[PDB]
Amino acid sequence: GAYNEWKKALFKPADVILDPKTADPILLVSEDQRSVERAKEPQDLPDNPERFNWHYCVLGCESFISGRHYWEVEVGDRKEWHIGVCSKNVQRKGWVKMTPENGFWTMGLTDGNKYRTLTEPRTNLKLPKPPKKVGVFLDYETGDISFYNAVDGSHIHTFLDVSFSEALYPVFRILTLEPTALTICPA
Ligand SMILES: [Cl-]
Ligand SMILES: [Mg+2]
Repeated sequence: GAYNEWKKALFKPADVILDPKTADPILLVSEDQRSVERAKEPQDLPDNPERFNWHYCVLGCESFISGRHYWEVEVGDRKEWHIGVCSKNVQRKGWVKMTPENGFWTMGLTDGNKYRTLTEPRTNLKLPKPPKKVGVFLDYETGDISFYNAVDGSHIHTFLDVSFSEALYPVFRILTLEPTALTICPA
C-alpha cells in the first residue's frame, strides 16, 4: 500500500543498530545488534557513563539532529515493549520518569493489551488491531514523531510539534521475560 510505496520517498531509511554500551546489564543485545532480549539476571558489565543503569533501556548507535528518518521494529507477539526516541542528554543513571518532559518520546504495550503513550499522565491508545511491526518516524524540523502499523499503514500515535534542541537517539525498552525478542528491521 501507500505506506510501503511512499515511506522512503518521504523519510530516509535509518539503518539502526543497538549500542551494547548503552544497554542496561539486564538486557542482551544480539550479535547482529538488531535484537534485544532480557536476561533473568543482570550481566557483569562496567557502569560506563553511556549505560542506562536503572531503566531497562538501550539506544541506537547513531543520533539525529536534522531531517526526516524512519525505522521499523518487529514487536511480534510480545506482551510488553516501549519504543521511540530520546534526547542524547537524558538521565542514564538512576531513575526519572520516561516522559517528554524528561526527554523521552515513546509509546508501547503493557500487560499484553494496554497500548499507551509514555506521557504525564500516561495516555491510553485504542488500536483497531494489535500491531506486529511498528514504524517509527521522525521529522526533526517539524517536531513530529509518529508511529504506524508497518503492515497495514494504520496510524498509532503522533507526538506533535515538539521543539527539539538536542540530538535524538532511537530508544528501546523491555521489562518482561518472554520468549519473543524485540527486533529492528534492516533498512
Ligand atoms: Cl518510567
Ligand atoms: Mg554489576
